[PDB]
Amino acid sequence: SCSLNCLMPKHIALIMDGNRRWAKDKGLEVYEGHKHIIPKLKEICDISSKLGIQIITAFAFSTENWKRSKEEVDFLLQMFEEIYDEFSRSGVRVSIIGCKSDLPMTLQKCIALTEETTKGNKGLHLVIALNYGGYYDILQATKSIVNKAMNGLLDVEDINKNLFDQELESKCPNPDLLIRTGGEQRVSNFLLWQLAYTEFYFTNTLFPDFGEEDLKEAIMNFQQRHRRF
Amino acid sequence: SCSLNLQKLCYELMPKHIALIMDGNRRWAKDKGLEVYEGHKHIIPKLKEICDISSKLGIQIITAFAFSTENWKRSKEEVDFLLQMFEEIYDEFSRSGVRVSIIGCKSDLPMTLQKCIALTEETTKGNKGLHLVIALNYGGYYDILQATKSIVNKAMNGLLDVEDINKNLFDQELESKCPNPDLLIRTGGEQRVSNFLLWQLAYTEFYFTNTLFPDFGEEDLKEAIMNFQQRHRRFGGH
Ligand SMILES: C=C(C)CCOP(=O)(O)OP(=O)(O)O
Ligand SMILES: CC(C)=CCSP(=O)(O)OP(=O)(O)O
Ligand SMILES: [Mg+2]
Ligand SMILES: [Mg+2]
Repeated sequence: SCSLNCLMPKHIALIMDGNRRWAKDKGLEVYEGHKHIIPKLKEICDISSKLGIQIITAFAFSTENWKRSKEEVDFLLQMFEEIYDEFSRSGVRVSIIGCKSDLPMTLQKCIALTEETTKGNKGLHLVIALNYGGYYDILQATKSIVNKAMNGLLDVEDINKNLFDQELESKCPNPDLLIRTGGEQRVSNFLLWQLAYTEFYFTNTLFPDFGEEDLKEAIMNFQQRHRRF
Repeated sequence: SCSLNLQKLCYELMPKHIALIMDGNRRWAKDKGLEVYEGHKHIIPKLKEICDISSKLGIQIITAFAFSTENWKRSKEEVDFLLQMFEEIYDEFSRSGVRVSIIGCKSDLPMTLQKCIALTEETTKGNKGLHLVIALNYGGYYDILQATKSIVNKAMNGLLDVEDINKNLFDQELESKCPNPDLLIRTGGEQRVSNFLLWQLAYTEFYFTNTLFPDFGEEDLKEAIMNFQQRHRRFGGH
């Protein structure tokens, strides 16, 4: 029984793609590219904070990236501990979404500490999606709703867009604009439910080259789209 | 509790499944100086032509976005024009070798539209050719929510456990099922998905064109397919 008849973007979703190709093209080891991820992201938060943007959700590690080599996966998961150094004494408030229990317990602790030391910052809110996927987010929300029903807390007739939204890890307000660096035109199992009405902007610029002028261009393209539609 | 480390993706030089957002009909009629709904009167024939072109190329499924949850907010004279025009699906396809199904909330439509849809499905259910799925009163939120309700009702009746809830279970309860679209084509200039497929597009390749849908023909479709053929799909690995 169905029946069908949340100028400057508030929330930006960021897919931080193209770091290996950047390094290989410069004659560098692949890992040199990955070392630019956290510092560039910090730089983008400072630029965005000054433009009036309020939320950034950034894709750092997907649930499919476990298919890469053991060497590359081990390097990346060790490298993400620098989140604490780069952000713990900044003006940014930091959260992580994703399945934290699959990560090394040392990373779990840096994450827990980064969230703790920055929780009171009133500026920009940076959400880092680490071991995250849209399938995972929808499935964990479904399991939560199933447990509430089995405990007598809701009826099937109470399941609606609002209820489901409150069980997801990324909630309303959803991204107004998605920026994906690195040339590819696909969402790669990022924020599936949350991107239903988001504007998609794809640039060929590789993530370690994405700078203030490139961000400004994406925002101008976004403002042009709204005069039109 | 969660665990995503150890190991299920429904994707394939030729896309097996193409999703299609048909946009730009009213702008088309204005430039051509015709009545506001004449662009809409081209949807179904153009759709039949696209199925014919695609079937020759080797494409197996087309899912076409005909009427969203948000199109209920268009003017009620424009809503009636469309829903009565969709009744022409029967003349166009019941002849063909095309198999036709409709996804979406069918119980909210005119009973005349409900019977016409049932009759088209039954008549073509045996056809062996390309599978055309028409999303009518559909949306991505709707599909995920109705799948969730069906999973809750099973858990409440002891037919499954919370630990059985995984991507393949969810896949089997959604109205748009595996295999998912390899390529999405959106005509009409916009670069977004507007609550069409959500779950199904996780690794779909996107192709956006400014061409308005009534101008979208054989050469444009082959342009979209050649563009898709140049892409490199990595699915998170290397
Ligand atoms: C954390 C991120 C940015 C995941 C998406 O990038 P990928 O490189 O894994 O996406 P594909 O090109 O394989 O689809
Ligand atoms: C998946 C992560 C950690 C970053 C996205 S960039 P990458 O490693 O996928 O590099 P390429 O896209 O292969 O150039
Ligand atoms: Mg990549
Ligand atoms: Mg339109």
